[PDB]
Amino acid sequence: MLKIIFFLLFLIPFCFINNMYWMVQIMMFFISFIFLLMNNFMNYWSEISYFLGCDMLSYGLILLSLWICSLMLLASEMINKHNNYKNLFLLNIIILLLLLILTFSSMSLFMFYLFFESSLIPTLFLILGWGYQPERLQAGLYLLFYTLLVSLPMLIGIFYLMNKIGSMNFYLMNNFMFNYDLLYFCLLCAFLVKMPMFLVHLWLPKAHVEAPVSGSMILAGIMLKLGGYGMLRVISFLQLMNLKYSFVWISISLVGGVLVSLVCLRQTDLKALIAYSSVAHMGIVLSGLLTMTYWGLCGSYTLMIAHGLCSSGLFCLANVSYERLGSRSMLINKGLLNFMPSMTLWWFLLSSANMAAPPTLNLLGEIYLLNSIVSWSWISMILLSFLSFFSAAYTLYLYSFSQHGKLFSGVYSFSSGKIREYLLMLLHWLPLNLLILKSESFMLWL
Amino acid sequence: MFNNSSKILFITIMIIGTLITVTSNSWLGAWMGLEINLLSFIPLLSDNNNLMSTEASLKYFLTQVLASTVLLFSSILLMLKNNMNNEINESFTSMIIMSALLLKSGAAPFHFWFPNMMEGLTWMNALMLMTWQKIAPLMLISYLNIKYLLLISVILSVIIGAIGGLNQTSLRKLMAFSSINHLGWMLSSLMISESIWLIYFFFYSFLSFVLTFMFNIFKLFHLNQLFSWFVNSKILKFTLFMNFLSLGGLPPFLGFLPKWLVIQQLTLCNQYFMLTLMMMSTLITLFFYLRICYSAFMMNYFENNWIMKMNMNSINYNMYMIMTFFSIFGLFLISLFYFMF
Amino acid sequence: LRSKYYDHPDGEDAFGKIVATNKYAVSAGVAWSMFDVLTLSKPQGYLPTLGRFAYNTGPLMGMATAFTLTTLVATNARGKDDKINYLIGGFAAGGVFGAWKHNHVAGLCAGLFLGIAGVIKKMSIEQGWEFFPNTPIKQYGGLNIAGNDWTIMADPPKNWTTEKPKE
Amino acid sequence: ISGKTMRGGPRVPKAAPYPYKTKKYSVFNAIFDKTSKRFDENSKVICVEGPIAAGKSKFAKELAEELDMEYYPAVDLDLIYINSYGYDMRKLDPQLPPSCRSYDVRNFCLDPSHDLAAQFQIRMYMLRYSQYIDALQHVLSTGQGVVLERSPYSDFVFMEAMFRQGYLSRGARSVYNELRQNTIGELLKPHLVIYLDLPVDAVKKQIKARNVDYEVQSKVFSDAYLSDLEQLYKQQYLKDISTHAELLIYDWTAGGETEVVVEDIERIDFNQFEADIHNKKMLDWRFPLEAEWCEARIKYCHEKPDLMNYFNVPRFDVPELVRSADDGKVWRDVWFNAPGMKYRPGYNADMGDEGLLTKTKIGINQGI
Amino acid sequence: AAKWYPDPEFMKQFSGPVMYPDEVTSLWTVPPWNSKVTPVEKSVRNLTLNFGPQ
Amino acid sequence: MIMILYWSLPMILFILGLFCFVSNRKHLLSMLLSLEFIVLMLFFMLFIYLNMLNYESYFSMMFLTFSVCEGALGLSILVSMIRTHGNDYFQSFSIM
Amino acid sequence: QIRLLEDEVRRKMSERNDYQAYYYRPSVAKYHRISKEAADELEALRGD
Ligand SMILES: Nc1nc2c(ncn2[C@H]2C[C@H](O)[C@@H](COP(=O)(O)OP(=O)(O)OP(=O)(O)O)O2)c(=O)[nH]1
Repeated sequence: MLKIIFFLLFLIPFCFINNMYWMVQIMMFFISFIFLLMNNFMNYWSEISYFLGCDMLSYGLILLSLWICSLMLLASEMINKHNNYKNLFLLNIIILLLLLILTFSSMSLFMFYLFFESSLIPTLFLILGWGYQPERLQAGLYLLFYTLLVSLPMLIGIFYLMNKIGSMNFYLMNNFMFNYDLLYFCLLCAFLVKMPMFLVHLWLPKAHVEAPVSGSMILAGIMLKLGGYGMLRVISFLQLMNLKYSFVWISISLVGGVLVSLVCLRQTDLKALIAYSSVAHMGIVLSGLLTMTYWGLCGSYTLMIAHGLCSSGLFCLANVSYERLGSRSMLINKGLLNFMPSMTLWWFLLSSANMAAPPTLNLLGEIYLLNSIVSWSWISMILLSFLSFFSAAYTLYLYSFSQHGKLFSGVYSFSSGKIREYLLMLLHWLPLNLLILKSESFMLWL
Repeated sequence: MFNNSSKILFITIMIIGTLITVTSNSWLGAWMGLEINLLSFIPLLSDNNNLMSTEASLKYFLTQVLASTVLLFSSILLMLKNNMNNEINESFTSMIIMSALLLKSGAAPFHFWFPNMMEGLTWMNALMLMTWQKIAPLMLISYLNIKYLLLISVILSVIIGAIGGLNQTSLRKLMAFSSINHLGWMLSSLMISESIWLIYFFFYSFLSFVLTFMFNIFKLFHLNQLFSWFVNSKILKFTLFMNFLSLGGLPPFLGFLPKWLVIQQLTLCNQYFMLTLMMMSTLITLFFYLRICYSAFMMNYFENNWIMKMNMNSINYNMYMIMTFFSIFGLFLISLFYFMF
Repeated sequence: LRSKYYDHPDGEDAFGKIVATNKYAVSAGVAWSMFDVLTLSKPQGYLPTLGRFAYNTGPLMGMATAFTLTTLVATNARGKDDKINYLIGGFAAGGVFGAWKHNHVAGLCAGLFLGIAGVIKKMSIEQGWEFFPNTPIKQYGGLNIAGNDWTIMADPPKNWTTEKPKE
Repeated sequence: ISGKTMRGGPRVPKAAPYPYKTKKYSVFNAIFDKTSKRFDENSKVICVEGPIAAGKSKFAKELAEELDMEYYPAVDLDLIYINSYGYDMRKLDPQLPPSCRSYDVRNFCLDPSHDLAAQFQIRMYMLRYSQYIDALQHVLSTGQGVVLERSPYSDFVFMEAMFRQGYLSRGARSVYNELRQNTIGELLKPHLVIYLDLPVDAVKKQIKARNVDYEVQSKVFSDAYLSDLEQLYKQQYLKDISTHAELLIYDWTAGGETEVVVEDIERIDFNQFEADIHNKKMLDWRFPLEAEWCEARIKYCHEKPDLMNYFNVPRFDVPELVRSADDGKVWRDVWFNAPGMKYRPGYNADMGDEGLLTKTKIGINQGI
Repeated sequence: AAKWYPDPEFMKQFSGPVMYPDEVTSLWTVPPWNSKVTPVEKSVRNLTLNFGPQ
Repeated sequence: MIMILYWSLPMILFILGLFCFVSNRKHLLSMLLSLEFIVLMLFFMLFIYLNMLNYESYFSMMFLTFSVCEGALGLSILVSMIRTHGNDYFQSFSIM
Repeated sequence: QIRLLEDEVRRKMSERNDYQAYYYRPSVAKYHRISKEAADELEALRGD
């Protein structure tokens, strides 16, 4: 595992040498290939190195980050085009990636938290540094302060577990089952925030709408998963307490998913709409996760991988349109099929994946969470039908409205799509399908 | 120690005064050291070029005189009834001693004088007040073992220290309210141990030692001046301000390690409720630190243009850059430190 | 006059409980009231100064009494001393807060702030843990606390022997 | 005060001058080296001012030669637009955005109404301020007096005159006063000030004698503008400084002889004012104890960076002086990548400096 | 597209002597930026004696 | 009680000293006047306690030395007050 | 096993302060018997 870490560390100096922007991604893509060869993992931890291991769960999430963090560099070519502190920008991602790799590769719960939040600050610099609109302040704080407010109490819950278990290592924790009501709320309300839950999602539409394209990728790509990944490790020893209060979370997320889907239909901003679509699906992920069944756990792991690639993908396309039309509102963006017809194909495939269209990896995960939820209670069929219905209602509205109609009138002349953009879109979607072939690996982490 | 040979003396006599207090095996001996310390600070603090400075020399004097006076009052009373420097079972007479010491250090309920005297101090004066003057008072409180009185000061310290600081724009006055909060953490760390407190104090002084220099080297006294401040490399200015985050105790930086060890011990001692109020209130403290970072994290500003150049002192800056480097990368050296185990 | 709130079961000794809670109502009222009349309001004359003492303390007594009565009334009416009782109690004091502040919303929302506050207190009583417990570990030194001594004066001879006494 | 004829020979320093250009003088240096031991009758400061183009420079050089005084040439924007290696920054202006384009006296005389005028006037005040402090370091460390052409005290006249003609706005004048107030109080006022009262008509004739290209072609040097300066020197500056410094007024010593002027100065006595402690005349330079001498020496020798950091007064409601963020990024790129601006002076290898691997030293009271 | 940067109007927030001015605080003014308040020279009233004639 | 028959009077006197040190009088000197009033009472108690010891009254000199220095220092600060504000009135100081 | 024991051991030390490791405050009586020495020394000198 140290092979990855020391590779990244020695790539830090590449931020300082000039005319090395493009030589960075290749080193970032090549390491993904090298990491892609060392899959021999199992449910239990493997490749121990001083505190760094990796199981099938951590592997897929790590590999997802390397892929996504590599696409960030492709997407944010404008930073290179205007030399807008590109060297500092590169160092932000290389640091950020290292924090993620450690976070998932950490074997002890305290470490996971140590790099859990620490990744936030590199993200926070990203929003303020390279965001256009003035609201990146008022969205910079929300991201920082919702997270800190609920992560600091989690730190107490972590330490209280040493004095009982005597250690942080995940395997040793699973041997215990705790009965204290507050402790349950000090290790899940901290992750329920970052999922996010419907009622505490108020930061998500602000952070995503204002953050740059690259920040949108990682915020939607890996930050929403750290909440999901964290839960998968800490419901193991909260099984008893999970049964007394699960019905509160399931109802909120399920009803939260439906209500947000209606909110999606009344949006008029591409960035906002995609961001609210994240809350909709993340409600199903959390819902199935708390069902605790074998299906709900394997499925939740799957959907987190698939959704991140998609929602990250859809943020590419919004940036492409915004870069030229200059406005992210739906009213400006119309009939793009008649300006950039080649682009509209990628709009569809990424859009179709978001609505659980086949043969994507997204449908495999969504079939499963749906199974666990139904088994949990037949009453869940009511909204789970509504949520899947409306989860396509806004996706069509997102795609159709922005691509189909007659062209805008005031738009000034702008460049057409470039090869970089097409290559970026392929790398987002094409794995999202081929992964179905080897779901063997990225599914059975239990 | 900036102007004349005389300033050199007053600094040393301050060290001797503090040492006499914390090395004294009786209340009366301890009280003497406070008097030595009192007159060592005032001449350092009084300068007649400023109408404000002499006012600062006053508020401190009246407060400290009253504190030592009431401190001696109770100490005489304490050993009038027990006939020992120590009280077998803590009672009201020991509470009175605690009240004076808190006022001597400007804890929450009696902090009012402390920010209100920070208007008219040079930065180097504030550092002596913020860090060193809090040694002798807080170190004697370790002897007294009242919980509720000490506990109340912590709860009010973090609250008043934070909420008050949101409204300020003067950095000297802002740091005062920031220092009141860190004071709250000490007293919390003081009811559990001292070795944590000794560790936590050293880190607190370290960070304040850094932030004071950056303002002192570039003579900044107001928030607006930060935006108007000129630096060659906006990357450099961006990195210097990343010390505030450490002062906010964010884990990627060195400044969290102190906060971290204070939680691993408070939690070990079952003081869960306290940590909730403290750590939660630290966010508000973390807030106005970010308001300073508005001048760095955004990194293209509208700035006045009659300056192209930075004029800075070498030795202070030379020592400041070294201290800043650890303030950002000091975490991986926790392996070396062996004072927590 | 010195009654403790939890000296008896929840649905008991009403006069004992009201005294216990009003005790903390008055103390907090005066404590804040002292700051109010000197630092913030600064009334003039010996009579209006009492109004600030009454204004800040009076309704704060009404809150504590309301919580005890509603909590006590709920404990008997429902037939069980459970968390909803204290939740039911909190909304009463919140209602008094609005009447104090003449504000419909302030009373309602503050009841929830007070409502969840009471719930957690009942949680503590029923599960067997404390909010400000006496510290079990109190450290008075480092590892070498008995070794690190720097004094110069020669310590004259001893007068006690760890050895068993001779006779 | 004592010319070469009076001493009959060159100045004889009381003790060896302290190498203030190369060694710092902090508190711990002050213990072993004292300041008062080097002060003579000639340890004074002289400001040789006058109207525009009154031959001050020629008069100062001759004057400073007789009194064995150090002569400090008047500041000019070449000190900002020419780096140490000699490269001309102005050549970079085609790249820079219009607001950041270089601005000089030539430009002022040719487009006086341009918004960069407010900038240009503050720079002159800042330049004089730094130069003035440099003179004090020379005085306090060497004991030899200094001769200045125009002190920062007299600089507000040009800003005020420009304001009356309407070149500046209300905001720019408001900004200038705050800088001057924020900074001027920290200097030591000159012992002696000499003025060369050329009548307004004479200076207008005199300017055409230089036959400088831009000046003759310009419109700024009007009767109104040149008249405003005369009213400002005599009514505001000279009336104020005379409360502290001895004041001599001549029609034109530049057209006159200096040997008569030196003999006029030596007649002036500088001790009669010493008797009363609180006497305003030459109050600034009255140090009772040796500590006070060293404190002043430390301030200017060792704390000048502080003195030059007071010019940071944030004022953005004024639109002229504000530099847009987009320009700043572009300007930073061009300005600091020019030959010799990559690093501090004396380290730019591409400009020929050598031995950087084994080089660790930096200059004192040097930039950066 | 147009990129927002911290402008003069944004920073007017920090211009005063306090973030949230009210009637009492808005009346004030920012202290001198160099933080030195030069004392103001005031009157000089000297006692007088009719020394003599008695 | 013992404390009431022997140590009550000095303590009651001490608190009256403090209430002088805080009351609103125009001149700063009113603080200095009440300052050594309190010191006079501190001496009185300290002298009660030192005499419970047979021979330890020598420490009275130690206390008096610090009494004058705080008064002497308190008087110096007043002098520095005058030569920046021109007067010592409390209401003349910036309220902060 | 070692950090659940070591933690347990520390509690016993703190409960009774019966070891000179962390939870023990050295109370030195050295100075008083220095004073007693000095008193004895001065007892001999008395006289003229
Ligand atoms: N706007 C402005 N122009 C100034 C200022 N000071 C000097 N100048 C300009 C005015 C003229 O265009 C020009 C006159 O130069 P000088 O009077 O200094 O003559 P110089 O020193 O070159 O030699 P001389 O005076 O003849 O001995 O410089 C100033 O403070 N503000």
